[PDB]
Amino acid sequence: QVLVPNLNPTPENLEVVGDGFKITSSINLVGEEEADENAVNALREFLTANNIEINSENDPNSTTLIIGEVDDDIPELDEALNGTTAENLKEEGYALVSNDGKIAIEGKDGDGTFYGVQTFKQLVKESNIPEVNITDYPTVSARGIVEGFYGTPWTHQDRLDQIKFYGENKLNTYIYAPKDDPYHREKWREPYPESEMQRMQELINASAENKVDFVFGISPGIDIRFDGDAGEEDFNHLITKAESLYDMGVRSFAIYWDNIQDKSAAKHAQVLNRFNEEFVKAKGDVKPLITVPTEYDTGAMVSNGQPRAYTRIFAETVDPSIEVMWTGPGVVTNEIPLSDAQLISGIYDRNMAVWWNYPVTDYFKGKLALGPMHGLDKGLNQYVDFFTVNPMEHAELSKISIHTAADYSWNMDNYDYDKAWNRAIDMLYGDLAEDMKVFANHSTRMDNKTWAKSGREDAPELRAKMDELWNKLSSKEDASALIEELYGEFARMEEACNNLKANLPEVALEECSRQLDELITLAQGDKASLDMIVAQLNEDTEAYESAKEIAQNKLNTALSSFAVISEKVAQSFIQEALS
Amino acid sequence: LWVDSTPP
Ligand SMILES: *[C@@H]1O[C@H](CO)[C@@H](O)[C@H](O)[C@H]1NC(C)=O
Repeated sequence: QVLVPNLNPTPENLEVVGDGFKITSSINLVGEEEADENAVNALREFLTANNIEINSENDPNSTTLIIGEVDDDIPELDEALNGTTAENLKEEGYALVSNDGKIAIEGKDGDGTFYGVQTFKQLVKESNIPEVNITDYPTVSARGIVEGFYGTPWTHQDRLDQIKFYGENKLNTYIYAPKDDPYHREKWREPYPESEMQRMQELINASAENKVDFVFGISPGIDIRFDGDAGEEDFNHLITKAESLYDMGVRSFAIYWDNIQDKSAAKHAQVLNRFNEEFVKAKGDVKPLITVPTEYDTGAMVSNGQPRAYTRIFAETVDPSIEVMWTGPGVVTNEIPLSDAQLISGIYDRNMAVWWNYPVTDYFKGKLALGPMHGLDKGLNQYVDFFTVNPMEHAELSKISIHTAADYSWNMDNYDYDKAWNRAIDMLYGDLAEDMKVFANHSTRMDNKTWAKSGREDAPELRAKMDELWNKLSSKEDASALIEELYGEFARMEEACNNLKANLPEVALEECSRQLDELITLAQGDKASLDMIVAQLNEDTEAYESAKEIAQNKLNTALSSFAVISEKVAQSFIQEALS
Repeated sequence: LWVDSTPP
């Protein structure tokens, strides 16, 4: 019997229907001449990578794999689904069935067929597949990443890797909008050089290969002129730029207005509407235009239940076809409750797009944001139809958070942040997942002490034990069992972080080594903190003073190092013990 | 001005 492995995202409807089977050494492939080109290539690569030949002539002893879209006239597929259909599903959905030596994939469309193969790829372990009946489809129909942070833009290879990763997790959107790319913002009028354009072409091609809608962003807000001959000239500049990316295959565009001095709401929206008419609609194979207003968090948009001036005029003028992005109640913020969605959607008489600013860390660069999607309402799909996260300048470790994004936006009402968090790390880290959880667990909360606060609280079960110790100590109860429990946790953080340092691949390790060092320092200072507690209990002053120097030395090292981790837990524990 | 989205 073959267990269903970890799947991401969680398919909507899955049922085990059999004991499972081993897929034979080579397989009959059916419908691959009519099925989505990209789904077939995904399937082809996976089969090659796992040493599974495709037969030329049908072999009735071989596992048979049938693939195609609803709109393909292929009746051998309908027979293999055994009454399961993708016809009645929403766009991007698919059905998948494995019983009795056959595997059938019917996508509602090509996108759906590709995602069906992605699921197939996750179900197969060492040739063994479970026998199941799936129908699956996304809650939110635009899902992915806006590369829109300040600081060092992702490299070409970062982006190429990211896009393979989106495909494998059914994320369909990638917005190219890095703040520090001069040709995106500071110098938005200027053409990309020929070699930068050749890296774009590779990016566009890999997007299409992976079913990702590549969105070309531009932020002209710095200095765009709106009126007369200058307004024309500057508008023609948007057009030439968008057109040169159109000419390489781009079919989604964004025009952004965040973090700029000019607050001409009508002018902003007028530029959007013009571009929408003269480019987006005229081209006719271009997806809806995307934007972010100069006011983009509820705090900056709304005053005492009512839109501020900029927002109100912007919402009045902006064509209903355009996607408007907002970050929630603040820029970086604990939650988007349903009621916040409802309020903003209301001002806009439309379904909104979320620009979720987590795991981005450009505003507090010493800490890694390595937790799940958190504080996002599970009924958010009522007012949101477009969901993207803003990742860290660290592409590799951004994967943990984004992994949970795939799950939240695909299967929203089923989303369980802690389960999805454990899954992400289980799927990404393999042999090292247990240790990676130990470390990552301390690096989920982002807090700059002023305007930016978001994410699941750092290692909460450990904070709870830390608090039950001070409770048991001040009300003089026997704490000696908690103390031994805590020595274990602290020794474990050190053991785990050392294992990560020894065994993480360069790609991960080059992103988080300073924070591993930081957590070992804190774990060690926590151990001494406990030693300080125990020598206070034992009225032993020689041993208290020297565990106090050690604790002070560790905390001194963590406070002045660049790396930041576990501020309110492992770090605060040492500050607590020194009073 | 503008190295993150610090409010004004
Ligand atoms: C402001 O917020 C984040 C965090 O600094 C930043 O990366 C982003 O580019 C800015 N814009 C928006 C719309 O969030």
